[PDB]
Order: sequence, then structure tokens, then C-alpha cells
Amino acid sequence: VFQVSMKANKYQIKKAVKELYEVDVLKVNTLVRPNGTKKAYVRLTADYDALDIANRIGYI
Amino acid sequence: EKAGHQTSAESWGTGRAVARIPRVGGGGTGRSGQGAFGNMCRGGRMFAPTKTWRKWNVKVNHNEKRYATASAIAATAVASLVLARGHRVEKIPEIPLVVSTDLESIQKTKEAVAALKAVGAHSDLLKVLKSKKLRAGKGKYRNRRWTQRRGPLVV
Amino acid sequence: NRKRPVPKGATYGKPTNQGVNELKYQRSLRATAEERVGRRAANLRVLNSYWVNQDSTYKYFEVILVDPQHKAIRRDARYNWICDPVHKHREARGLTATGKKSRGINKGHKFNNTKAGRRKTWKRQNTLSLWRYRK
Amino acid sequence: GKGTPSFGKRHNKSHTLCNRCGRRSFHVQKKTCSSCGYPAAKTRSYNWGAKAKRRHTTGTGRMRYLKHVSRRFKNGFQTGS
Amino acid sequence: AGVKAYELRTKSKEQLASQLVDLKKELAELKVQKLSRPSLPKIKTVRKSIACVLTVINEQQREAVRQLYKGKKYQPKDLRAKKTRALRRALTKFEASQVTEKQRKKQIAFPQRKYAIKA
Amino acid sequence: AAQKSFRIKQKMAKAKKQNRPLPQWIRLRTNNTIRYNAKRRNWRRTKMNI
RNA sequence: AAACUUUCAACAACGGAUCUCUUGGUUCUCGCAUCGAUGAAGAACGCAGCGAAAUGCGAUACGUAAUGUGAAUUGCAGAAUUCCGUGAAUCAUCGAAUCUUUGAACGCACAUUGCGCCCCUUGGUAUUCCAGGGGGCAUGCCUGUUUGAGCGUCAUUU
RNA sequence: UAUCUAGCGAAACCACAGCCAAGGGAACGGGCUUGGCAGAAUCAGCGGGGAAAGAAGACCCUGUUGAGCUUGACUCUAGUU
RNA sequence: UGGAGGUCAGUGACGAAGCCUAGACCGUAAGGUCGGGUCGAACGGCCUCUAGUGCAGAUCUUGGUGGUAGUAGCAAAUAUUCAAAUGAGAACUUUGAAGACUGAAGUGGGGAAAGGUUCCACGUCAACAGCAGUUGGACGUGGGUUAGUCGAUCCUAAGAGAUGGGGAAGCUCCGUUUCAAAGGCCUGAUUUUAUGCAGGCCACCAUCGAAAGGGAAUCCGGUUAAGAUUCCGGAACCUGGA
RNA sequence: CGAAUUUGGGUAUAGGGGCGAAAGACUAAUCGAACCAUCUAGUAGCUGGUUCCUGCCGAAGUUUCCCUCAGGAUAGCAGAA
RNA sequence: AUUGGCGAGAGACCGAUAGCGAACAAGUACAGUGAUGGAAAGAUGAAAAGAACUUUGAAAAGAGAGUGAAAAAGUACGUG
RNA sequence: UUGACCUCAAAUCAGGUAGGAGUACCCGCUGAACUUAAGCAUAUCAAUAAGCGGAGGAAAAGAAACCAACCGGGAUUGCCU
Repeated sequence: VFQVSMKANKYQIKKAVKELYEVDVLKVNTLVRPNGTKKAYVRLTADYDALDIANRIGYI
Repeated sequence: EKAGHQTSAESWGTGRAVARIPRVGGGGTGRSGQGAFGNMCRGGRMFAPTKTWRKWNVKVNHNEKRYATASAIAATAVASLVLARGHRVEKIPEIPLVVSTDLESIQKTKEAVAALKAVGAHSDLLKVLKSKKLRAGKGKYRNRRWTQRRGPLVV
Repeated sequence: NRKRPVPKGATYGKPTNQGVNELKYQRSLRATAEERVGRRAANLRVLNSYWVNQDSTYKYFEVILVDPQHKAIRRDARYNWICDPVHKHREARGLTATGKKSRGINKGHKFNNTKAGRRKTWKRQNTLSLWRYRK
Repeated sequence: GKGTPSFGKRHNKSHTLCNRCGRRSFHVQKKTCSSCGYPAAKTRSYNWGAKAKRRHTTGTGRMRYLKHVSRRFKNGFQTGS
Repeated sequence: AGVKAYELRTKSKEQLASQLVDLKKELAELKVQKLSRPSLPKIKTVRKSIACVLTVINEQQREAVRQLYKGKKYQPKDLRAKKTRALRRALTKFEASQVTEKQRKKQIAFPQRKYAIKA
Repeated sequence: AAQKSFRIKQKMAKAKKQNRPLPQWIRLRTNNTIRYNAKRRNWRRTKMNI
């Protein structure tokens, strides 16, 4: 789950997650939150573990 | 010129149990429905607003001006008039008080004070110095904060 | 003529102002011709204009204009005076020959109302001049 | 009833936000802002509306560029370091 | 206090780009920490350092373009002067000082003289 | 309405984030007379009418 | 006789008059001339470690650079020998930049964060499709360039 | 429902007020004059009075104040001929 | 009475100005002077100057406050009751038990316009819920809205509206195909040479305008405190690409 | 109460204008001419109010003219110098 | 010439119902569909030294105590 | 079989320019009525307010198709008159 630039689309979110975290993402679903910010749910492939990558980023 | 008139107030007329003064229209403010435009009204224009084309300077005949100046000079030589005006000249030998042109050529404030002391105007100096007081009203915040007496006029 | 561009007939005005038909525009057909030309070619400056033809419906004029930004005019001081900002839309402000004629800008006793400007003269002679020592 | 029962029927905005000024003054069907005159080139202004001119004028906003013009003039419109 | 522009200006394109990239990585990690930690004022100087790097890079690029256009007329509008619209439309010094040859002859022949009167 | 436009939704977000009480430390700042949020809004009390 | 009601005083009560104050007005005077297609004024949305406003600013976002000063900022908390110094600061100055979506507002639209078209690069075993990065495409008018049109018209044709 | 209680709690009105008879008086008094009289604090009703309240009478007149409408009013005017 | 010029070398933090006082004196009065309380930084006498200079009224203005008055009242929509819990406190909160009501053009389950976070979780009396409140659509802090398939987006309707042109001093008005020289897809060109070229068809005659009209395509089961035809599992479909 | 029906949304018509199966009806609680700002502090022979004390003097409701009759000018009455 | 803009100096002006509407997060809050309309709101103290602690109360708070020149200055704050 | 001229076009051709803001003052256009006339229509208000176009630090005007009638002055603009 990510806070995303409001001007970003699913293509850019996919590409940026791939280039930042060296993971392969399966699907991207975005919404605009009632506070006016973009929220992205990026589901990765079965090869990668979201908890693994979250612990790599730093938040447990 | 637009103070008290930056309003679109209209009279409500008779039949609404209120005075016929113009009232602010609209709603949801508290300013709405309130009297306007009048000298009796809060926020209304003052009665006969002050204008800048009031006569400020006053013309006096040249001859009357010179008459008054001559009378004032001649009063400077009357010993009693100076006392009545309150100028602490009780220790001066005689008036009119005439001094030498060395005073014209004097240079420093300390030596001018010494000249005044040697001649007899220092009591007038002390009167001026000790009469300094705060003004007695709203003149303090109009760049007129203090008032003091007038000392000697060195001509 | 310049027909008054308001029916509804509802002027609530006086019979002196009631007239509609025989009213005359105070600027010349030449003046409106060069104003329209200047609005079309707003990047140029109306230097002058002259009459070429007329029929019942139309009057025809030719307008001379100068480009203030062409270097052939910006140099060559014979005509660079018009490249200064004070000459923006002389046709609109009435500073051309027809404009001055319509404004009445002429010397003499016949133009006492309009020499330095009609409204300027009116303001000057309707001002109340008060000196510090009232005269 | 022309009062309360008729007030119950107002749910169709005749004005929406205007692009030029965010004032809820853009008439939807006329496609014109009742405040600034958008989409006309000239912002709407009248000499009987002095208060309105006060509300909509230079210095009521950030003056993102015009605020520094006096400083640049006072410095002579210099260039360099 | 972050990086310093005078020591950034000697760095080259590759070094500045790498510095910007690692500064961005540090800022991202710092946003992650700020999520879990109440006060993180180090993010302030990290953002400042990113701004310093970006302005040094931009100044280098603009100087390169200025050198590329040096001498030849028709410089890019963002590069040429800005003074005001009217100051740009006004006649140049040369154009304003232009006079016709008739006036040139007149000025040469009859200039305003320097005279005094005493007795 | 549910089927909003992005302009209306952005105005919604702006109003929502504005609608919060004054921070507690601005009150403690020196030469500070602001004691509470005067521009506070409730959805029942005053409508934004956009 | 009490209660109750009136009058007065003392003390205590919403009230905010009066007095004193005043970084505000309002008039007068002097000096100066500087907005914008190199995108103005205005608008919207955002940016602070902890904040939403005529605070400031623009994704380089309570700001960057340059310069001056010379040790702060401060409500709390903090990267840091930042302190005999290319150096603190919500400092001043300000000439380098950045300057989101707009707006005269300019690809076409715009109650849509809607639709194109053209170059170059990258990715998808692709000049055509899709995607990403960058740069563009308004109108009137002027001067010039190139390509044209019209038996409007000039020098060769049984 | 009213009514009594717990809680909560306005408004219209208000010169000062609040018992009558007659007199006179701006010719229909709560006050004034002469009489009748006259005892705290009050509750529920009530609609005689307060010439009760609601509104600078909308009828009428006046004003050298309007406006809507009409026409062989006065003076013009768009159109049309 | 507010300001101003002179003067009293005037009064004053050892208490100025204000304010309170059925205390005193003076003056016919306007008013002046003083005693006692309150307090906290300026103020007054005299000779003159000046004016935004004195209030009981103006259905005066703006604020504040009364009697009325603990009064009118809080009476429409059948209706509540017992116990327990929580709590300082329960007619009103929660949970059981009973009695009822809406009675499927509902007091049910969804939506449109509108609202804008009221949704959902966590904490108690300041206000609010015309009684109360431990409850709340209130307060504080947070969380929440996931789409190739549902809408918008596309189309045109009534209509709106640029351009070409013509009016108008002009802001602008008309006009929408009109008295206009009004543009776009395939192989040859696709590298000693470009998108230049006898390469072809030609002639919509801007654009905007519907979350109810027309229209490419998704269903079931499960999942959340709060989202789901959107997430997960399974199973499909449509459009565009050698 | 199956239609000259009822109604949502879109759209057109704007103030001496619109719209009206016609009531001067309706045109945002506004209609025999909407609302907003300005001209405008519109004019008012008309109503209301018009702020300290003491001292001295002290009236008129009549004449003439006036589209004059709720007003004014004029003479008279009064004050002051 | 100059009720705008920028800079500066003044006043027998006003002194928080005054002076600009606005001395304050004022063209702000709120009222209207809209054009538009448009307030109220300054003062503790030299310094928060903004009342530790004890007691009653469920709590607000009270009573003591405390700081202060004054708490007849307690944020609902200059005399009130 | 070719080369020009004239006029009129096209281009995301090369380079420019115009629009908008502000408007106290300035240059024009357009233009009322309230008001005064004790009514009112010419007049007045006023060649004003509102509306529209266009500049600058000032603008405009400006070196006589002037004023004069004198023994003649001598661009323009302002002040006193």
C-alpha cells in the first residue's frame, strides 16, 4: 500500500515500484482518498513476498 | 468623503415598527438591518463632514503686522511687562539687554551657556529646563509630547 | 446618421432627448474607418487616412499604417517617432488629422470651447480655485 | 404554497464554480460567470461596483510577479551577481 | 546544514546526478522513518540538499546553453533579458539616438554654446 | 452526490483537511492571540454551497 | 410583628461605559515612474519536524542559488563543531534559478483533472499498436522565405 | 389539554400606573374637584374596562407628491407611407 | 467639554486621570472645591485661540438590561413495562423478557438531485440533542471508498456556439454552411536523395450539449469495524495490437 | 383519476421584457412593471426631533400681492446697535 | 494634473459605537442562485512568576496554601 | 517544349507584434434622470453620473489659415485678473 503522486497512473506506479524495489508487480489499483491523495494497492507476483519487501523498506 | 457612505442602505419605510432611518439590507451578518448613513447612527457619516477647503490661513495687513511687531519690540524694553510675561530677569541690571558682537561670533554651546550665565539669562534657562512636563491630553500621541516655557530671544 | 441604438421607447426621458432618427455621430466616417483598421492591424500604428471613393451605402477610405517593430522604421529617425509608446492607437485617442478635426483642436476665437481639450477646458473653468490667503 | 413547500424544491444548481474565479458564479446554461465574466477576455468590472472592484483587484492576491517589480526598478533592472 | 553549493559546483554531471539519486533515496527512507517516528527534522535538510543539487545542475545547464548561444543573436527567450515588456519594446539606445543627416549637419554647425555674462 | 467530479472532490478534500481545531503549540507561541479556530465548519451548521 | 414592595448604603453580581493607552486610520506635503504572450492581475490546489488563513512559497514548495552581516531560531523538539568561520538566522539584500493546475490563456475542449495530432528516446522480438521520458501544434496583423493559383496579364508557336 | 409537581423555559406589550359615582375638562378620567371609601400575600377562571395589542387609516380631504390604465388632452416618438 | 499658543520653574507612583459615597463648603444656577473608599500614569488654575463642544425624548443609532415570568408553554404521528449491566448519577445507554407498531405504493432493502465524511472504531462532561443522557448525525483522535466489464469518457436531441462573412463608436450582435481557394489512409517512394513525388479514393461540410436517450464487454461464492458486479478464489467475456 | 393527465432531467424565452386556457396572473416568500449596485445624503410648502445656566426686553395670527388657501414676499407688531 | 502605484516627511485631525468597512487569521466569518451584501472583535502582569502542594467533591470546582507591588490583576484577566 | 510581372493564397516556414490588468490624473465616444424652475414641456442638473474605446509618467496642446485694430503683440500650457 502506497501514497502516490496524484498525477501518476497505474503504468507509472507499476514502473516505479519495479525500478525502486526490484520486484515484479501483478496488479495496481488506485483510488483518490477523501483527503485528496492518491492511494495505490500494488499486488506483487507469487515470486515476491509483500512482508519481505515491507521489512526491506523499513516498516514492519 | 466616502466615510459612512460605503453602504447600500435603504429606508424600510413605515409599517415595520422601526424608525425610518436607512437600514442595511441582506442577512446573516448582524450588520444587516442596521441603521446607516446618518450622523445619529453608529458607523454613519458625521454631521457636516470636515472639508479641506475650510479657511486655514488668515490674512493680516502688512501695516498691522508691523504695528504689532513694533509694539512687541517696545514691550521687550518695558521691565514690568517682561516680569508679567514671567522671564526671571530680576537679576539683570537693566533692560533692554544689549551685549557685544563676541556673542554673535560665539561658537560652542558651553560657551554660549557661559555667556548667558555671565549676562543674567541663566535663571530663564533654568525656568525653561525645569518647566518641562508631559502634555495634558491626546497631544502626546500627535508628536507634541512635552511642553516647556519660552526662554530668552537672542537677537 | 447614427440611429440611437435603443428602442423599448422607455427612456422616461424628456422630449428634448426623445429624438432617435436625425442624430449625428460626433466622429467622422474617416475616424471610424481608421479605428476599425487599427483594431484589425493592432500591431501597427495608424499614421493617416484619406478618402478614395463613396456611394450611397458606403464611403471608402485608405489607411496608411506604420509598423513600430520593423527595424526599417525603428532606425531611420525620420519615422521612429511613432515607435514610442505615447502613439499607441492615435486613431483611438483622436490624435490623427480627422481625430483632431473632430475634437476641434484649432487656434482661434471660433474654437474657444475646444483648444486644449473640451473636457479639460470645462474642468479648468468649473474648478473652484482657493488659495491659502483667500482672494 | 409559494414559501416553504416551494423552497423544498430547490436542488438544481444554476451556478457552479468558475474556472477564472472560484466563486460559484458560472451560470451553467448561459456558460458565463456572473462575477468575472468568464469566458470573456475582459474580467467583469463596473464603476458602480466599487466594493466589487476592491474585492477583485491587484493586491488582493499573491502578486507573484508584480511584488518584486518595485525592487527590480529600484535596483535598475540589473543582471549579474 | 546539508551540502554546500560552492563544493557542489566543482562536481561533474555524473557525480551530481549520482548525488541527487542517493539524496532522493535518503529522502524516501526518511519519509518511511517519519511515518513511525514523531519528529524527524532531518528530512528538512535532506530536502534542502536535494534543492541545492538541483539548482547547481540547472545553473550548469543554463551556463552551457548560454555559452552555446554566446555571440550570435536570437538567444532563447528564457535566456535573454527580462527587464519589462515596455522596456523591451522601447527603442534601443542606438535607435533612440538616431538623427537625420539634416539635423546632424545643424547640430555640427550650431551647437548650444557655453557662454557667460559678467560686465 | 456519489457521482462527483474531480473538482468537487478536490474541494471536498480541501474543506475536510481545513476542518480541524487549532494546534496546541501555536497557542503557546509568544505574542499569539489566536486561541481557537474561528473558521471552523460543521456540515449541519454552515454549507459550503459549491 | 414577618413575608412581600419601594428607597439608600456596603459587599458581592451578566454589563462593558468612563479614564489612560495605541505597530491603526484620515487629511496635507515632497520625491519617483516600474504590470503583461520572456505569460500579468486574479483563481485553484498544494508545500513547515509538529499548521488551514492578506505569512511566505511551488513537487528545488514556510523555500534553492548569489551577496551582506556576523551567532542565532525559539512554543516544544532536533540533523550538526553550524562558532578566530566561504559561517547560525522566521536576518537583511537580491542580480541566478525553480515557479503545480489555471488565468488575456494559446492543439481541440472544459459542470470532463476529456480527446487528439507531430518529432526524438526508451520498453514491449513494433514506421503503424500500447506505454514511459522530453519537445511541440491558437487567432488577427507586419516584414521576409518557400510552394502555388488566376486567358488578370508580358517575351516562342501549323 | 387546561390543572399540580421535576426539569426546561420564551413573547407581545409597558409615560407612570392600576377601585368607583358625579362634576368640570380637548364636550366618554386611573390621576384633577367633591363624595363613596379604603387592610398583607395570593390561586383558578373570565372576557366589562384598560376609548387593551397588532399597522406613521387602505375610506375622506389636502399636497402645485406619484404610479398603473385610457383618450378627440398638451408635446413628441419607433415604425410605416 | 475635546484640542492649541503663553504662564503658574502648577499637581502627581509619598498616588495623576477615572469611578463610588442619604459627608462638607461655595454659587440664584450652569457648576466649582474638598473629606472617605477603589486604582495605577498622567492631569489641572489663569490669559487667550479653536471646535466634530453640553441631550430626555427624534416608532433616534448601537450595545446592554428589565417587569411580564419561573409565566405561555414543552398535548399531532396508538405505548410502553420488568430485571440485569455500565455508571458518581439511568424513564431515556446496552443486553435479555414482555407488550406493541409500520403491515411489501412499509417506519423494509437500494438509488437520482443535494449534502460532504454525516460512514466506522476508540475516550467523558463544556457546549448542542427546547427533560435527561453514561447515548449521538455532538466533541477529540484516527481508519475507510481498489473496476478493461458499473458510470463518466464516445454519439447525437431540443439547443448552445467559434470560423468565413456582414453589422455596431464599442462592450459586442448576427450567422452555422452561409456571395470562403475550408481535409484525411495504403503501398511504390522507405537511404550514393526525402516523408520530397505525373502514386489512388475522394469531398464528413468546427465544436459543445443526456451519470434517465443510443452504447463493446462479468458472474457466482467468500472476505471488512467500515469498500466491493471493483478485493480474493474459481469461471468468462469485449476492444486494440506482426 | 388513461388523459387538454402527472412528473424528473435537459433546453428556450429577461424587466416596459418574458410568459399568461386571461386572475394584472406568474416571473426565487418580491409584481398594476422583479432583484442588485450606482446617480443619491434624490426633492418634500409635510410629520418628528433639535443638547448648559442666569439676567433684561418681548410678540403675532392682521394689511397688500401671489395656481394664493398647511406656504411665501410685503407692511405691521419685537429685539439689538 | 494626479481619491491609483512605490518611497518619504508631517498635522491645533480621530482615538476602538471614534478614525477607512477592517488598529485583531477584514473584504475575513457569514447571507444570497446570482449580481452583490458584509459585521463583531484592542488592554493580566515589569516578568507567567499562568497558582507546586494539602483537603472536599465523581468531576467542574471550592476551601487552604503559593507567585506577585497588587489575585480589589486568575486567562470568564487595566479601574471595572 | 519556357521564363516573367500583377493580384490573391498556403505553410507548426524565419523573426516579431496585438490582446489582458490597473485606471487617481489624461485623450475621446456615448449619455441620463433625480434636482431647480416653488407646477411643467425649452432650459437646469450637464456637454455631469453610469456605459465604451485608448495612453503615459504625465497626457493633451503646441510653433498661428492666432490675437488684434494698436506706437500693435507673437507656439503651447497653467496661475492672478
